[PDB]
Amino acid sequence: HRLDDITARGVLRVGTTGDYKPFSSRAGNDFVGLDIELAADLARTLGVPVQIVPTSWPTLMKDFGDGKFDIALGGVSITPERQKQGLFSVSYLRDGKTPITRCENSARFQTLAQIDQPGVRLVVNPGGTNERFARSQAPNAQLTVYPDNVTIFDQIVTGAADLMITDAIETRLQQRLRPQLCAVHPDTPFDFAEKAILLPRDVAFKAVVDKWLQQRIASGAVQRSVDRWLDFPWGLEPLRLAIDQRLLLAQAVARAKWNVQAPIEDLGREAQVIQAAVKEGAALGLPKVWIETVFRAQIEASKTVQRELFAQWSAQQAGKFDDAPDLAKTIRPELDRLTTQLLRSMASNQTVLNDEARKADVARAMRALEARALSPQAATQALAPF
Ligand SMILES: O=C(O)[C@@H]1C[C@]2(C(=O)O)C=C[C@@H](O)[C@@H](C2)O1
Ligand SMILES: O=C(O)C(=O)Cc1ccccc1
Repeated sequence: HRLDDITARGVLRVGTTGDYKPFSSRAGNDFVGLDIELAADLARTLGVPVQIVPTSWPTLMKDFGDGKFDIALGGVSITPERQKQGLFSVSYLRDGKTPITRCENSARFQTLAQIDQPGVRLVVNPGGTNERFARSQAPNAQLTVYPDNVTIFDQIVTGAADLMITDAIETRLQQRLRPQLCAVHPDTPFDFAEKAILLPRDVAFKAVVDKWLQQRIASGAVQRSVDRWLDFPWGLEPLRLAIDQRLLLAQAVARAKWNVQAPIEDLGREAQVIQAAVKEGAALGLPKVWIETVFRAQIEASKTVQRELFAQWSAQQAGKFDDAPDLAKTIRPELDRLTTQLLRSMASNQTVLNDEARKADVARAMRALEARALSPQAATQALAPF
C-alpha cells in the first residue's frame, strides 16, 4: 504494498463522513477536526499531500472496498464488521458510552435501570457501537436511528427524543454547543469504545502507521490535539454559512440588475439595511459599532461580486437572463432572513468573537467560503471584520 501505491500515486486518500465534530466536520469544501489533522500529519510523514474523500456511513465500507480511499477515519470505532474488511491502527482514543439529556432530565437518566424502560425515547446513530449498545443494554426502550448528527441533537433539545447514549467526548462538546443539554457522568461511563484508523489488509503498512501514531500518543500530541479540537469554536458554523449564502445570493442580485439596467451601488437601500441591522442587533445586545462594521463589509463584498459579474457580462456582450429572480420581491426577503441569521449567530458567538487570542481558530472556522471560488476579493472583504 500500500505504501508503494501511495508513493506512486503521490497522495494519501482518506475517507471520512465529515459530520462528527470534533473528529471530522465539513465546512464548505473544507474539512477540519482532530482526525483531519491526524490525516494531514500522517501524509506529511509519508511525503505526500493528503486528499480528504467524503463518504457516508452506508457506503463507508463499500467505498473502502471500491478503492475510493486508502484509509478511513472520523471518530471511527473498532467494530467486528469493520475488522472483517480491513485492519485497524492502534487506538488513539478510548472513550466512554454515556448519556446526554436535557439538563433538567439529568437525574432521570443516570442509571441503566432508569434508561431501559418502556417509556424512554432513545435515539442513536446507525451501524456502530452506539446502536449495538442501545439494542443490547436498553432493549425495553423505544429506539430510533438517524444518519444525521444535527437531527439527533435537535430532537433531544426540542423534546422529540429523550436522550442519546454516545461517546463521552461528543456529550462534552454537545453540552457546550447546545446549552439546554448536559452530559451525564462522562468520566464514569457504562462501557468504553476505541477510536482508530481503518487501514487496508497490509501488515507492513499497519506497522508504519502504528509507529507514527504511538510516537504522537507518547509525546502528548494526540492529547493536545483532542483538547484544542474540543475547545474549537464550532458554534461559528451558522455565522460562516450566513455570510457565505448572503454573498452567493449577490449572483442573483446581479442578474436581476443587469436586466433592468440598475446601478450596482444604491447607498439608499444600504442605509435601510444598516439601520434595520443595527436595530435588530441592538435588541440582541450587540454593540452598534460591531454591527455597522460587519454589515458595511457584507454590502461591499456583495458589490464586489456584482461588479465582477457585470465586468464579465460587459466583455462577453451578454444579453438578458431568463434565470433571473425578482429582486425586490424574492431576493431581498432572503437577504433579510440571512441578515437575521448573521446577527443571531454573532450574538451566540460574542465571547469568541471578542477574544483576540482566538483569531487563528476563528480564521480556520470561517475562511472556507464557497463564495471565494466566485470572488476571492469579495470573500476577503466579507471576512475582514472578523
Ligand atoms: O441593491 C441591492 O439589493 C444589492 C444588495 C446590497 C446588500 O447586500 O444588502 C444593498 C444595496 C446595494 O448597494 C448592493 C448591496 O446590491
Ligand atoms: O462509531 C460508532 O460506533 C459510533 O456509534 C460513534 C458515533 C457517535 C456520534 C456520531 C457518529 C458516530
